[PDB]
Order: sequence, then structure tokens, then C-alpha cells
Amino acid sequence: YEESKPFTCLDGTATIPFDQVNDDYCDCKDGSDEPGTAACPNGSFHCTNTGYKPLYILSSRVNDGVCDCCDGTDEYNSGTVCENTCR
Amino acid sequence: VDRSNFKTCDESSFCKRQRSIRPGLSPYRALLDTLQLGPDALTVHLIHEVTKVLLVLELQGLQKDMTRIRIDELEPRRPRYRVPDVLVADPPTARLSVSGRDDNSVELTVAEGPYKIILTAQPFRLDLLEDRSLLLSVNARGLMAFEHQRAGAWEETFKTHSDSKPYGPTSVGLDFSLPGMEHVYGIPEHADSLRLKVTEGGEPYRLYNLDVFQYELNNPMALYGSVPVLLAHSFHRDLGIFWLNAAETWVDISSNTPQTDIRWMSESGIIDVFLMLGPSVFDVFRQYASLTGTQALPPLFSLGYHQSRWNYRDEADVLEVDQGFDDHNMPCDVIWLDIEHADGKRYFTWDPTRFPQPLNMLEHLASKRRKLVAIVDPHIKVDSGYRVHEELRNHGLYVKTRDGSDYEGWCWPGSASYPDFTNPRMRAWWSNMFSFDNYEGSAPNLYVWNDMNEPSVFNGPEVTMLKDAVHYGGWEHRDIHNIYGLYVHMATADGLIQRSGGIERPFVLSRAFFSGSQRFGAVWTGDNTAEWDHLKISIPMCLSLALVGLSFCGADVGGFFKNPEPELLVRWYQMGAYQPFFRAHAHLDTGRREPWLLASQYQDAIRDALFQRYSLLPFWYTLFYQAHKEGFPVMRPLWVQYPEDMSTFSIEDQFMLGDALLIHPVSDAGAHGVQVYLPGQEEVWYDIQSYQKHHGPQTLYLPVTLSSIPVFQRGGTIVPRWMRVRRSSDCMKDDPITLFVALSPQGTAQGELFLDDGHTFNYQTRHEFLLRRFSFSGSTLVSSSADPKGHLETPIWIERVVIMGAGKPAAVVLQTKGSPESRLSFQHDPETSVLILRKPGVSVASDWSIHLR
Ligand SMILES: COCCCCCCCCCN[C@H]1C[C@](O)(CO)[C@@H](O)[C@H](O)[C@H]1O
Ligand SMILES: [Ca+2]
Ligand SMILES: [Ca+2]
Repeated sequence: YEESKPFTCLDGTATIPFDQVNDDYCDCKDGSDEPGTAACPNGSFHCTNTGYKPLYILSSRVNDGVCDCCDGTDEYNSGTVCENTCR
Repeated sequence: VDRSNFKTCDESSFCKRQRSIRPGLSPYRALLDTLQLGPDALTVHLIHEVTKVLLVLELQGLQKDMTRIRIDELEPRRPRYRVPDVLVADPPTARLSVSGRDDNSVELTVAEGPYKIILTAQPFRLDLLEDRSLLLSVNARGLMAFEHQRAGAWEETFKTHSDSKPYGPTSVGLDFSLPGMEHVYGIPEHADSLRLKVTEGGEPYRLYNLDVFQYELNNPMALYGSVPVLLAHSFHRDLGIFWLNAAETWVDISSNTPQTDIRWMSESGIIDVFLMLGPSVFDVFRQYASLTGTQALPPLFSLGYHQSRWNYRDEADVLEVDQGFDDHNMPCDVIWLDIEHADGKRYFTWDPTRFPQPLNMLEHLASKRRKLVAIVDPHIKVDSGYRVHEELRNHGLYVKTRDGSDYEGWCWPGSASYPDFTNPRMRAWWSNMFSFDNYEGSAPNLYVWNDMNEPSVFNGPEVTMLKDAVHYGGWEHRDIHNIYGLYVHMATADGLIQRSGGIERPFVLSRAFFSGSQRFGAVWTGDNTAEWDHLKISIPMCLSLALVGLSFCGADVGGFFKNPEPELLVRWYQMGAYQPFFRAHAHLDTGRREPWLLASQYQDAIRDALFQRYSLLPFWYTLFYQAHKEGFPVMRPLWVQYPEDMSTFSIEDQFMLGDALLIHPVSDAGAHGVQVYLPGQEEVWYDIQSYQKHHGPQTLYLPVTLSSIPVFQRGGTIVPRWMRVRRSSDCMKDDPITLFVALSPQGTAQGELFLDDGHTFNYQTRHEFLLRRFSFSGSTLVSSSADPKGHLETPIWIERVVIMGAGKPAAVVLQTKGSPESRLSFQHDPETSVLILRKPGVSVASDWSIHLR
């Protein structure tokens, strides 16, 4: 048996364990350890948005209760249910 | 400046009469043969020695160490006004006892001591003592004056306006002596310094809710609100005086071993005064709160940032403003609609061209989790096609003139009538008008702004209602003037509650106010001007309101009149970001100044100020819960926290929020630094931007730049923040908390945090809330419950702890009830002695402890 390996911050600066990626706490000065949460002030969330143009939004708009992406994927645990509106 | 349209004291005939009585031997004397000790009060007859007029003094000791003095005529031709609806309860009394007497005096003991009242018979006089220490005297200068109702002292004119004055001279007045006091505060609203000035060589301070166009600074003219409450502070004690009179009132202040004398002069009503004996200023806060209540708990959104102007032009403009905040990464909770949103200033309507679909506009704002405020003034356009006017006219709910017709004056819609908000039937009608069926186009995210409720009457004397207009029960307008606006505020707030079935907390901004207005929402200082000295004066004005219970105060950010230069607008955002009511507003003819319209260096400074405010929302919310529960002001003068530091007694370019944050905003163009006075023997203060620690007491020279907001956290405190700034407070209110622990020199700290759903009365009706105590001592941080009755379903957790003034531990250990002991990682800066504990991950509803080893 052989184990796996950790994650390295894109800005250099730091290297963190794999389980601190998307753990809802900001460990990276450039926000790169939290692409899927609202945890970093300078992060970005990628909306694939099939059927329209892909879009990046501020991390602060992930699970803020507001539908920022036409595919609705920025709201996955907020009590706001976003319908797909990419037409 | 055109001030001839406002009366000086010499032009007010009752003030001229009263103020011509100078200190000397009072003609009043108490007839000790008439003395009666009752279940709640001592009553004794007074007599004017020359006129033989007979009065009744009603003297009461009250629970919570207060005294109430009421004086009325023994045999009045008709009843005098007694102010209703301001006291929240009939104050609980304490028993008086005759504990001494001679031929010219009676000594009374309140309950079993230590407070005593010495009633002197001739000349009439009252002395208030704790044991043997004289606290205060009444009528010591012999200025008591009581004009009895007889069978320009009568008919009187000012400018082209005529007061028929059908009841003649009825003014009352009384003086108070405060031995040992050199500093007095309160009686808002005036564009004047926090420490009140002596009036000996000029005008008394005037209390008469009036609309003063382009009001000027450092003068005692009456402005829009009147709170007749005066606080006195010395190194040794605090006292308050609450003069419960709703008529036009003038206040003289004189100094004289050191002693301050206060004289109140009111046009009508009875003499009704509460003496609040402290001894600490927090005792006075509690005493006054027991009488008039506490600050209504604001819905959380209303503590965010409000974007307003006269006027956003249509629905598209409002939605462009809303989208502008998001496109420029700036938070905002509320966009405001001034009077041009209505149909020709017919309130409760919408302009049919520019606001044709208000429900749809509100739905768009709701989808951004933002609110809207619409203005609703109390003047009703005289217009037979206007259903509001027709209902009020048909039901006889308007203020009347002496000949029985409805009063008609001039305001924004032209000719307008004024509902009688002193009539409970009118207030009930008003509240029901805010139902979603009656106020068509409104929705749960629409809140209200009451303006011009002094009431402002453009063709009236002093721009207000005629003194001899007639209200419910036949009382004259001169009797009730200063509570008219309060009644508007009250009825509107009750409307927003009722329309929700009693569930939603209201938000109402009001211009005019009185004692008790803190129960109904927020106030602001009216039409200020875009100039540096108006930026400065926002601190003493809101401090004077804070001291008398109105904690939800602010000034128009940027100034209402004129165009602020960009540096001034930046500094005003930074100032407003640390004041309770935080709204940018502007006159119709000003340039647009939404904050993203400025050059990028100014935008970034304003954005930074907005981010600081939103991050501090848990702190603001908890301070307002403490105001709501205890009556303690949110924004505080330094002397409230440092009562023995005499160098703080006049400071008004700095203030505290609670006991934890000291703020010195930059308020001069081109400033290179500020002088910050950091008080407290053995106290330390932390610069929250650099974490540099500073010992007190000192005056620190702090260099500043455009983005500087000088803010210091006091050692021994814990400040909760939401570090994830979002576009509005609704978006943030389930987010995790970061705790900022500022260690005392003894290595200790403590703080609180209140949480609830952010907008309902469920904290009260169902005890659905959390009140947490955070405390640090030794090397352990502990979260425990500060109120076990409160439970709350919430996802909020503790994501981070920042400890200032700490050394580097060897290990950090977290214990939570229900979980195994856990190890936390941490980062430590040896330069600043700042310790950051990574992701505790514990629910804010859970007891827990963190140990630094
Ligand atoms: C060229 O202008 C057209 C006519 C000039 C009239 C000038 C008198 C301005 C003072 C009014 N103050 C109000 C009313 C208010 O202006 C509108 O409701 C609010 O914005 C404000 O906050 C409040 O204090
Ligand atoms: Ca992480
Ligand atoms: Ca979103």
C-alpha cells in the first residue's frame, strides 16, 4: 500500500494537506484552496453554464442565497433553489 | 441668514415673561397644615403669597432611586395637559415617611433610606439628599412660575400669523441646582457641542420640533426633535432630569463650590419632572429606560448600509443602482425612494409612469436579498380624488381649527391637511393603511420613512402648525406639539408590525421625535450640508441623542445640501460606517454620488469602509440587543466609560461603540495625522489595522492616509466579526464568526454575542435567540451561555480566533461538549504578538473551551 500527496498553493506561499481543499476555511493567500466555497475573500467560483457562456463569480457569492449562475450551481446549500435559465 | 422667521425668546411672549423673573425670593410657600401622606405620594398645597393662587404639589419617591415632582392648580377652571403615551408604565412607587420636622420644614425619607427629601415651607424649596450629601435643589433660585388659567399675553401675532390664544397665559417653569456639577449634556436636538453651554449671555436652548431650512452650526435654535432630558456628570456622581412636558420649552443653563443651575420654561401643561439620582451614568440610563422604555431592536438589515437620494427617478434607475453595487463589489442592504416616487406627493401611491409595477421592482430587490424604503409623510393632499383624503375627511380624523373646519396648510402636494395623530382612532386607521391590501404595491421587503412630521407647514408660523389648532379631546396644538411626530412614528411602526400578523419587526426612520421615540425605530439629524464642519458635528449630535436613549441615530452621509468634494465624501463614508444609522442621502439638485461614480482611489477607500461596517454587524447587533434589554447607548462619549478622567468630559471628535471600540475618524481635508486620546490607567489599546498595542492614558499622534479610519480595540474585550463580506446582510446572517480577543494586561478578556433570525419578534415570543458569553483568562478561551432561556437553530460556527497581545503557545487544544478533544493549528506573528487559531469548527450554540499550552 502507498498513500497520496498534498496540495500546493498556486501563488507558491504555502502547501497544505489535501483535506484542506474546499474545507470551508481560507488557507491560501490567493484563495486557490477554496474554489468551491465562500471561504476566501479573493477566490473565484467557476460556473460551467452549459448552453450559455461559462462564468466566474466572486467566492462571496457562493451560497449567498442569490442566483448568480444561469445553471444555478453557485447555490447548492443555501435554501435558494435556482432553476437552470441558461436559455 | 434668514432667521427672522423663527422666534427668539424675547419674541415668545411666555418665554419673555418667564425669563424676566430673575433669581430671588420666591413668593411661593407650602402650607404645611395641608400636608397629606398617601399610598403613593405626599401632597401639600402651595400658595403664591401675593396673588393667593393655590397649587398642589404631588411628591413621590420611586423605585430605582428616582423622585417625581408634579405641580398643578388646586382648583383649575379647566384641566391642564398631562403628557400621555410617553411613559411605558405607571412608575412603581416607594413609601415616603416624615422623619423630621420643624416650623418651616419637613424631612421625608424614601423607603428606609438612604435618600431624603427636605421640603421647606417658606420660601418653597426642595432639597434631595443621599444620607447627608446634598444631591440637588429645586426652586433654590426662586424661579418657580405657574401662570394659572384666567377667566402678547393673550391674542398674539408673529410675522403675519395670529394666535388667538383663547386660554391666555398658562406657562409653567421651575429651576434646579446641581452642586458639584460643571458639565451638562442632552436636551437634543441642536446643532451644538456635546457639552452644553451656559445660556447667560444669549438665548436659552429651545425645544420645539421645527423645520429649519439650511440650519447652521453652534447655535441653540430648535431643530426637528425635542428630548427634554438633561444629564449632569462630575468625577463623583451622575444625575438626570426628565422634564415631562410636550409644549414649547426653553432651557436656561448657568454656572456659579462649582454648581450648575438648570431652568425649564414651558408654554402650558403641568409641572412634571423626574429626578434620576444615579449615582453612575449607567444607573441613570436604567432609571430613564424604566420610565420611557428602550431602543427597539432593529431588524439586522437596517444596521447595514442604506443608499438614498432625492430622487431615484424610476424602477429602472433603482435596479441600475442595485446592479451597480454588485458590479462594483460594494455591499448595500436598502435603496430608498423619496417623495418623487409617489403620484404628485399623494402618499401610499406610486407614480403611474415611473413606478407602474412596484411589486415587480420589490420582487427584483428581494431576489438580491435587499430591501426598499418608501417615504410616507403625515400631510395629506386636499384632493377629492385621493381616497386617503376622502376617508380622513369623512371620518373626521383631521386636526381642526377653532371654527370646526379641517385645518388646511401648504406642503409638498400644495394644499394639504393634517391627520390628528394624537387621536387613537386616527393612529389605528394609519396603522391599518399599511396592510398589504390597503397599501397597494407594498410587500414585506418595503419599509418606511416618516418625514416632515414636526409637522412642517410651509405657510404656518415658524413653518409649523398654528398654536390654536384643535386636537382630540379639545387640546390645543400648543399643548401637544412635541409629541405629534412621535405619534406618527409610533403609528407607522405599528402598521409594519400589524401587516405581518405581529411577526415582523418594523423599520421606520423619523425626523421629528420626543422622549420615547427610541421605541419606534431610527432618527437622523435632518438636512445637513456637504461641508467639513457638518461632518464633524455628526458626532456630538448623535452623542447627545444617545445619552437620552435614542441610540439609532445618524446624519446624511455626504451632506444633504451641496456637492461634497471626493475627499470629503470618503471621510463621510468612514465616519458613517461607525455610526448607528448609516445612510447616504442628497438634495434633488445635487450631482449623483453613488460611491462607484468616483475615481478608483476614492472608490477603494469607500469600499473598505463598507467592508469594515458589514464585518462588524455581529458587534453592532449585540450592542443594540444590550441597548434593547438594558437601555445602554450604543454610541458613547468617552466620559461614559471613563467617568473620573476629567479630560474626557468635553471630547466630541472621538467616541466609543460599547466599551470595546474607540473611533477617531479623520474630519479635516488634507490631514496627515490625528491626535487620538487613549484613556484609562493601566489600560491598553490595539490599533485594529496594525495590531500595535498602546498603553493609556496618552494622546497618540497617528499618521493617516485617505484609507485610514483610526479605530482601536480596548484590552479586555472580544469583538465578533463576519469576515466574509457579502452583498447584503441577509446573505451573511448564517455565516461563521471570527472572534477578535484583545488581551488585558492581566491576560483576560470578555465579550458577548446575540443571534436570532434577524427580523422577527421570535426572540421575544418564543425565546428563539442565542446570547453567548466569551471569556478569556489564564490561557483558556471559554464560550458559555449568557442567557439559558435562549435556543436557536442556526448553522453559524466559529471559523477563526484572532488573539492580540498573546505569546506563541506550544499547542492549542479545543474541547466541545459532545466531541473528542481536538488539536487546532495556529499561526503566530512575533512582531505583533498576534495569534490566529485556525478553524475551531464549533457551533456557536455549543459550550466549548480552547486551551493554549
Ligand atoms: C429645487 O428643489 C425643489 C424645491 C426646493 C425645496 C427645498 C427644501 C428642501 C428641504 C426638504 N427636506 C426634506 C424633504 C426631502 O427633501 C424630500 O422629501 C428629503 O429629501 C429630506 O431628507 C427631508 O429632510
Ligand atoms: Ca481550506
Ligand atoms: Ca449566489
